[PDB]
Amino acid sequence: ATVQIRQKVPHKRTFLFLEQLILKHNAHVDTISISEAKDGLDFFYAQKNHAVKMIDFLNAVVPIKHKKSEEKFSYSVEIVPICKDDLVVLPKKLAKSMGNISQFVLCSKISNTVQFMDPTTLQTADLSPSVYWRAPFNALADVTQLVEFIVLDVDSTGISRGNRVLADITVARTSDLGVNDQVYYVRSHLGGICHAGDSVMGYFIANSNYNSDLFDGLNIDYVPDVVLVKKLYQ
Amino acid sequence: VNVPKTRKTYCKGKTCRKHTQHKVTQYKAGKASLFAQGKRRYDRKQSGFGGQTKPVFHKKAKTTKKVVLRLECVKCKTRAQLTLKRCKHFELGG
Amino acid sequence: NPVDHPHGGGNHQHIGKASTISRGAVSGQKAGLIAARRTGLLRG
Amino acid sequence: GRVIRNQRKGAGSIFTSHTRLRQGAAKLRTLDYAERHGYIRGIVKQIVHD
RNA sequence: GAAGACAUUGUCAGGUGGGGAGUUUGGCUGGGGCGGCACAUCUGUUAAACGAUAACGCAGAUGUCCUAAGGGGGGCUCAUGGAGAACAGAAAUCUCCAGUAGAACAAAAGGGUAAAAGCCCCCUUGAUUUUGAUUUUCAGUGUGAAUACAAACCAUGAAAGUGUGGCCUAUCGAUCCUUUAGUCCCUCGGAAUUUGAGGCUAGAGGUGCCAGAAAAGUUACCACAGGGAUAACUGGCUUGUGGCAGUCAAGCGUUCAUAGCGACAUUGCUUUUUGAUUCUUCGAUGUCGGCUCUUCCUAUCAUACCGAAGCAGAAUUCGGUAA
RNA sequence: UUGACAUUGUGAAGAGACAUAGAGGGUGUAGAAUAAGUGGGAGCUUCGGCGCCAGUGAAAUACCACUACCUUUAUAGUUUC
RNA sequence: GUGAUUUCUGCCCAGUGCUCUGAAUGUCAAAGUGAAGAAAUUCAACCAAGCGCGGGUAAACGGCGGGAGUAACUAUGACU
RNA sequence: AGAACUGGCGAUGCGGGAUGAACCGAACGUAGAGUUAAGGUGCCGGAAUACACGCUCAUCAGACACCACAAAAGGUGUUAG
RNA sequence: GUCGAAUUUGGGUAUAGGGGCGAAAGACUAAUCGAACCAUCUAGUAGCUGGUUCCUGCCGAAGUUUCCCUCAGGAUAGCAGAAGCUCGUAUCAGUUUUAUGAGGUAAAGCGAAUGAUUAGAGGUUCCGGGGUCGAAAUGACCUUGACCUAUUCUCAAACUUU
Ligand SMILES: [Zn+2]
Repeated sequence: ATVQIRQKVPHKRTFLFLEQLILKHNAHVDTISISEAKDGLDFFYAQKNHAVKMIDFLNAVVPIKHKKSEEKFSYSVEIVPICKDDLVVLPKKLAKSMGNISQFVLCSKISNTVQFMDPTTLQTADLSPSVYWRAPFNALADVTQLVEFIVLDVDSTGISRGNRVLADITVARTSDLGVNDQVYYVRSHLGGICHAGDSVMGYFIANSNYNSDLFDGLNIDYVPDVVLVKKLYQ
Repeated sequence: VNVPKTRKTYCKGKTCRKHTQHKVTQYKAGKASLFAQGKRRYDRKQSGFGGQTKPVFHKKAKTTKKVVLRLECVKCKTRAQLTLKRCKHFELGG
Repeated sequence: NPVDHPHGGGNHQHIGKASTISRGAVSGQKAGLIAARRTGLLRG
Repeated sequence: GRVIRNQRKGAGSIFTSHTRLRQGAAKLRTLDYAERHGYIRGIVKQIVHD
């Protein structure tokens, strides 16, 4: 029996988490061998129902789709190409079916259903694996597409979710503050952790040059110039 | 792939005829006007009971497209065209 | 046989498709149940 | 394809009603002054089978 | 009497509409179907010492990847093994010697390469403009890819010099139509202006059945032209498998290779099996079995005469002439 | 089958939408402080109201291309129902 | 559709069809309306049915398979 | 079944292989004399029942390549070595 | 088989071709039915079968390349005939020689590379395993594995100096 998992993403973050969760849930205690693959990993077993157990362990945590090949019980799985700190975007029929979230979204955390979050207003949209792999996309970005910011002041606008504030902040670039004073009017959602001198990493939209098929529907006067993501150390 | 948004390249302009800095962009098709002769013809041939009259293409087998660069010369704002190879990816180095 | 009826034909006596026809269905289709809000025995 | 017997049942020619032995058409008498204002009397001469 | 400027009728528009109409429903193919691509292409071998050269021949590969993994220059030398250094171990880092490539050069395979074509760094956009000549495939048509010059402009370098994409060999696309770049050119044909449209030169969107139709099935109700270029039967070549027999003889055989049998190997015969093949027959050779009837063959079940046995008799087996 | 035009004339009530002006509209635990906001913001500018930090602060207010939110009524019609 | 009588006619509305007195703006032709324009035209809003959402329906087409866990052990045409 | 070089049959008769699309010889106007090819000379059958050294006797001898088949293993049958 | 009934039957009458009628077999519809009969369009088209008429003479093939929804077919080059044209032994030839080049097949070789392979013998280890001696060893000796050396047997369409 051979149960194999796959990623199509320029990097790996959900699997750098999977390695952590396997070591605390302990389902590899019976695997004959664990082989790194072109993008993921394969687990070897000698029985069938324990392979049925490992595929259900795989199903237990992350949204997936799972099928069965043969030669010896080959069970393949493809994984959602969505990571914690991504510029993700929901297609038209998917955002009406799921959540009525605006065209721009963020996936703050990963769970059994992939959750989405819009930078402008505060709402969570949980999504099962079926409809996504019925309508596959690749997100517009990953976690390796970031740059650093430097604030002067913070100003929480007072309303707040359990973990969000929709705070308006005045962000300022590091090397630019010293040539120009480019400070924008951008609303932030995680603005409850930022302080009078610390650094946040953010997705610069106002110069980035992307490629995908979902940009031909929206308008160009509603795009935020900047959209931020979680903190590193401060 | 990656292509910087700028490059130094020959300009056929009446005044330059030299290598002058160019801003590159991707080539996007137009709008397919309704008053093009080969659309005023289609719209008439189709007009009636005959049915469909011209072919429609089904048997697509490609998976990419060639990429095409529109190169504007900064000091005479004239333009030029280049093509490249088939690519499943294309971004600029802005 | 199928020339004679929509239900016709078959190497078993089967209708093949539903008997609940529509209401705008035309002459030659309207063979069976016509605007059936319901079928079947309720409990008897 | 052929036309079904239901599509053939609309021109007639064998599917007409067999009206030979019919006593007649069953119809109330006309609305006239006597039935509107007041009444009129009649009498059954026979009960008969149609 | 009722209904009433609604219905009805007329015309346009959208939906529904195998009830109906017209059509189509690839090719190669050891028959045809499924399968697969030998259908456009690449490397080595088939391929038989120039070149060309076939099969559903072999081992494999492509429909991508690259702003550097292109271009130029300067420094340097690899895989590996040996000797050594605290934690440090077969393996981190550091040092020396050997080291003709056994490394690397995006990707298959083959070639090619050492003050480099590889490893590190510096500057960069010759991956540019104009159009021509040539080589390969080849009709000496295209397409694709490449080669060597010219005229201009550029980069690099001290300079020679090199550079017109990837070290070489594969990595891709006509007419029509649409769209963009350009002279700011031509035309809109009674004369003018402005929109709009059409034209010229170079690109892109694509046909992978890859010199490029717009296309689902069934017929056991069936049809037509024709085909033995082609299957299903006999016959014929072949005889793998099947069937039969032989030669060595390791051993079984209470001892005793061979009375009888006999493995590991090995030589053949047969066309009463099945198969392969496709010559004949598709303007027809009446196609399972049984009944009936005749004849032939011997590889003899019996009967006749004989031999040999682990043949006392009896009964059995082996063999012979013999059908 | 559905819609529009015509056939198709005569009327009444209305309900909202359009085109104009008007202002509420605005508002934290806290401050001269009604504010999603905001720039050409050392100034537009009088008492000095102010003044990005004046002070508090969620806003930066003062001038300004500025919806900075209008729930609204009144218009002379167009009338979509 | 089924095919005397007698005895029975089980669980399934996810799918495909049929249906609906159901919420309604997502889609949505022609006309009409508004805006730019010299105009041909272009752009937008509104927008019927139908589609889509929700519900019903099997004597309507039709379908009615798997895996586990219940202590020594035993995993039940039982239960989870 | 499928390729390479050449020669042929096809499209080609003639003498020979009894006969045979392809082999050997040889390529064709009508005729006569002579000479040969390949093959053959017991008779059918035109031509030596010729000469010479030997081998073989088979109760399924053997006898013109292509060609129309025949092996492994054996024999004191015989011959020579 | 049925024979007093869903019976049999004459005559009259209705239904007419993508239409009728059908106790339904795709059955019947004037010896005609998975769509009648008549005439016309119609000399329907056919890359497919068959046939294609007098003599002699001269020359005389092809079944191969490239493309084609191309594989019983066409176009294309070739083969072949005819008409000849300009010239008159050139400078041509399915040929040899002399000179000078290219090739990587046959053979050969692997005590030469890459791979494949039988054998033992000489060594090496602080270092792969075991065994005796052992408190241990960077201790000793047996021993099998490895590699190292010098030989040895046999091979390569996709190995090669030659
Ligand atoms: Zn210029």
